[PDB]
Amino acid sequence: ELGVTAGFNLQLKDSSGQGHEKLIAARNTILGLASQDKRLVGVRPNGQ
Amino acid sequence: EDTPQYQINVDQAQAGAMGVSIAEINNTMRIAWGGSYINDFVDRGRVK
Repeated sequence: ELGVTAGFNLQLKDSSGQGHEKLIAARNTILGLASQDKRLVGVRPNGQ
Repeated sequence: EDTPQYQINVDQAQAGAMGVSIAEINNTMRIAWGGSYINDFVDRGRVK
């Protein structure tokens, strides 16, 4: 957590039991928007 | 305050006469009247 972490880190939460599929769909929408943004670079999911 | 209670008396003699196990009587009473917690299940992503 100190030497190789230039970028930001965030946790998207499923606050209501909507299931895994809805959560990953929301993740996909977030990533898709972020890909089309000038000020943000290389945003990816950090899990399998 | 101290209060009246109900006492159940189980006859070993009649229990043997009918071929019923003391342990079986105890288990039946325990579940039927006291109730028991068995195992878990999932409810909207939370174990219950």
